[PDB]
Amino acid sequence: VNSFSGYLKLTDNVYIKNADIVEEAKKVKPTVVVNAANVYLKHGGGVAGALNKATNNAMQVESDDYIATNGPLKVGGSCVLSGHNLAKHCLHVVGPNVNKGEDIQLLKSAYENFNQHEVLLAPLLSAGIFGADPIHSLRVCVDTVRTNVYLAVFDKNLYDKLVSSFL
Ligand SMILES: O=C(O)C(c1ccccc1)c1ccccc1
Repeated sequence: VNSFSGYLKLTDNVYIKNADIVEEAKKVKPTVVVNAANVYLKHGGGVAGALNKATNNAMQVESDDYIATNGPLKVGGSCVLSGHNLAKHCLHVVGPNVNKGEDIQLLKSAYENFNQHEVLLAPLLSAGIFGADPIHSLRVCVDTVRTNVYLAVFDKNLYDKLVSSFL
């Protein structure tokens, strides 16, 4: 049993809810929250800017030190950093950004990072300002992630479309 409430069950391991990932993290304090990161860990907009704002910029300060030491992530890659006030850990995952021309085949590699964690609160990778089709992102998630993933979909209209169209 876990703390996640109000989710629709899609498969054995994937759950979905219309919720603001920030407000959900604040309520649950999950072991792992996933950030929709870029390779520079520059949290300016979308899930990254919102999560980072909720940490009072502490996520960005930690991230800048990580990049200064290690250099940029790979598209499809990840790193584990603090969850600050939102979670124990933040798994920063880089999905391909279609609005930068990145290979959508890298979305499966991105979701494979989730398999290193038994339970996660996450957004749909490469959705929103990353430009991918969220229906596609949900299909790759279901077909790739084997651990227990709780997906937060901010947009109520998109959420209802994801549920209604789910095979
Ligand atoms: O739902 C998400 O995953 C994102 C998103 C995507 C598309 C439209 C609105 C919001 C998101 C961005 C910022 C904060 C929370 C959620």
